[PDB]
Amino acid sequence: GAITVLHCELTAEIGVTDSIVVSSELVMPYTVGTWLRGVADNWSKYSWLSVRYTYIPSCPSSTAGSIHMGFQYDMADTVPVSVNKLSNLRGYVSGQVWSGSAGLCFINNSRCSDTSTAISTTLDVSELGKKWYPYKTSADYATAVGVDVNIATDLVPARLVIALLDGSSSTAVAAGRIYDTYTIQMIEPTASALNL
Amino acid sequence: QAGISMAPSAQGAMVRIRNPAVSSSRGAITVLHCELTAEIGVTDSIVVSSELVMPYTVGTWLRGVADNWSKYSWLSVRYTYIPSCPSSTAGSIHMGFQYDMADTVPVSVNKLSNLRGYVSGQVWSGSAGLCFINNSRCSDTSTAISTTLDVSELGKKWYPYKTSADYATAVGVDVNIATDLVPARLVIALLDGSSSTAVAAGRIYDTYTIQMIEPTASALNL
Amino acid sequence: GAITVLHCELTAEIGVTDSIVVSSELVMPYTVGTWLRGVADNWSKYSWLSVRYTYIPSCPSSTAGSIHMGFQYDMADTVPVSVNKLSNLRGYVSGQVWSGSAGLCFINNSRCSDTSTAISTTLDVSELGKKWYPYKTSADYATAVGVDVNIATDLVPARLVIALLDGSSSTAVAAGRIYDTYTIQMIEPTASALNL
Amino acid sequence: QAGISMAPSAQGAMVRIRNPAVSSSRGAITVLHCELTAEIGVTDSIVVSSELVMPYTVGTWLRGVADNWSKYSWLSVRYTYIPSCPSSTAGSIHMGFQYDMADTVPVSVNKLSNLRGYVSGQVWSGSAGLCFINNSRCSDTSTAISTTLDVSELGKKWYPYKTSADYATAVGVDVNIATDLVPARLVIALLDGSSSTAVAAGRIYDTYTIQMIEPTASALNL
Ligand SMILES: [Ca+2]
Ligand SMILES: [Ca+2]
Ligand SMILES: [Ca+2]
Ligand SMILES: [Ca+2]
Ligand SMILES: [Ca+2]
Ligand SMILES: [Ca+2]
Repeated sequence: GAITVLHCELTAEIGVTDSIVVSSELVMPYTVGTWLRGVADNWSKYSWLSVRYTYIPSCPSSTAGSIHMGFQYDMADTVPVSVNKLSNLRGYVSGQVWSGSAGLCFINNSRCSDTSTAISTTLDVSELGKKWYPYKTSADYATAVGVDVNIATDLVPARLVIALLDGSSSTAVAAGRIYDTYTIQMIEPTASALNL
Repeated sequence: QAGISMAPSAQGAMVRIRNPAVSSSRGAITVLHCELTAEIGVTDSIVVSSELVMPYTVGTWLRGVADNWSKYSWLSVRYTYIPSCPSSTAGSIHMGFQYDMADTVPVSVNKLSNLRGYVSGQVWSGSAGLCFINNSRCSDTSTAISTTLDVSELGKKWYPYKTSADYATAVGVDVNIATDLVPARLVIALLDGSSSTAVAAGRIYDTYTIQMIEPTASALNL
Repeated sequence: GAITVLHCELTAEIGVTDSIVVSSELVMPYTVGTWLRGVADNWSKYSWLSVRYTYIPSCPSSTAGSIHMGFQYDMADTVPVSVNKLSNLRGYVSGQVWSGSAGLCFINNSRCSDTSTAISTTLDVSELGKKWYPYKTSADYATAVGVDVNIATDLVPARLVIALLDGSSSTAVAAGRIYDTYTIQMIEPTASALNL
Repeated sequence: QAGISMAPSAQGAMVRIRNPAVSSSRGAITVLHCELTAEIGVTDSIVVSSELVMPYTVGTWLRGVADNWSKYSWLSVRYTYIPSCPSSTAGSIHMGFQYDMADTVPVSVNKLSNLRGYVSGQVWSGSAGLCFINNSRCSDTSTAISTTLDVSELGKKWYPYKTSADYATAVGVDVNIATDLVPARLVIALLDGSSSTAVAAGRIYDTYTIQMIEPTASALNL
């Protein structure tokens, strides 16, 4: 009954400016990437076997700026407001917007050489609070969270906080992209139209 | 000697709490400690009280330490009653656990007696449970008024660190939102006393071992 | 130049009521007890080699109530408001107002048998923040502390917080006494009249 | 090869902070950790900045953990600069320590150069200090812009945990009241830049080992 998918897809496009810009992505099928969003909808519940976010650069070596990533686990906790608080989170990694190429091996599965320079981080699936979560659409999530954020705890495993700053322009400059590489188990099918 | 007992005039128990034991394994950090948790007084009518078993409310020290981590798991939680009155004092204490915050709090020792971890005892006894708090070698704990959480049968393993404030708000929307945040609550009942006015009986100490994971600046933790 | 005194004297008389009453004593010569207060004044500075507070009972076995003691080290920190907070402090010990007799051996130096029942606690002289403190009169201390409590840090090593409650009367009932047993080193003499 | 150097277009350093190490010995509890401490930017004119080296201000995590203990002692404190700009960026960074809060903050790299622990470096270099933060095995740290506190020469061993608020008030009465509360302050100067407007240069990470003693409920700690 468990049907397993392994895949790496574009999860977010990154631009860097001269000011801190904190953003976050829920670590659930619907938000992880559009491809998964579409396939996972045909199933009622899932379990993350492995989730790794890897940043791959697209800018010139002359591009100033740094990216910082880390995880949060209680949606009710406040999202880091400074890059300082961010550095306290689990899974913190911080790189420079033009580096990270060695991480490419995580995206195309070829054998990785030295990945100490890859700006990549992974989710601690075993310390998550439950193994089988329900597939949620961001819309429905939003509504729930609107009543009380604590309703999110039963619905989503974690949140990926990203921070970009130290750039040189007041206007966004294309830095790179964050790709997500996951192994997921999907169970109990459903027509997607009913999945909220 | 078998079958004989002598009621003392008063029991004595010298509580001496040792330094908290903290240590980080790989991923998980573990704390072990004891804290005075509640004060107790009896009356002639029954009075039921409850205490949520979550870091924030279990103890004043724990509250501030646990806040630096995102989630936790109880390895062990024990409540022990230590008396502070003479054997001439009337009254009895009763404890037990409830696990669905929406359930009604017991209104009688009869209902109470059916709960998990139920224990009763004269308001003037229980010094035998001292070894649990003091950390000494336990002798005959046969007459101790102490109970413990059935951690393996709890709803889930990892719970999020919550502040009473945020919890209180959640629960205000619907009490069932609590199920996802707190594992259980200790219920305490006292009756069989002689004054219509409360008479100090004793106090309850909490001894726990908790596992904490995934760090976060405290200020962000709600 | 170091002149050493060892002595045990009455430091405080204790009464118990049906409500919590928190009090505190600065762990300095002047407040530790009147005898020491008077002799230590003839010296400019001192160092605590050992300080132990022991409660000895004077009431009937039928006396309800408990005493709780513990130490604080930054005079600026708030004094415990509940017996709960008090139980978090270093050196916490809590006994029942009629017990503690075994502690008598600390007061008259006779060989102690089993002191596990003595309501006694000691000061961690080695973790104090300095070894030689100046002799201060409570008056002068008060003034300093009035400008800013932080001025106390340079003047006093610690504070003994005491809490009495669980009694049976709204009116104080004589429970016992706290005696202090110390070894102190006094240096650099002075006429006492000048010592503030 | 001896005597030859090649300036890169840009240096890269992948920071990855590991789990805090906490453990209780007998009396003392020890923490070891790294936290991002400050953000850096250069201008064409000199700009001096300072950071007190006390738990509250050293790091956002430390701040909340250390608060559960009454006093502390620094076993080690190191500040390491990691760049985030290209080798074409103009600017230099300078660090050093001051120990009497009443002293005037330096107003020039000349005065600054005389301080204890002085270090200078191009605003675009310093990746060699990464091993200090990442905890890797250090290779040639010859070109790292990192400095450390001379803990043995500090004023006293055990300092009280203080909140910036209470500290700020004390210091407001007289700055000399600080001497009794804080061991030293890091001074940071940046100049030699090219814009009148700040240009992001890099950031500073703090790596420390602290000993904490005599527990207290956090709420009481000021
Ligand atoms: Ca659940
Ligand atoms: Ca669904
Ligand atoms: Ca939380
Ligand atoms: Ca001093
Ligand atoms: Ca004097
Ligand atoms: Ca303090």
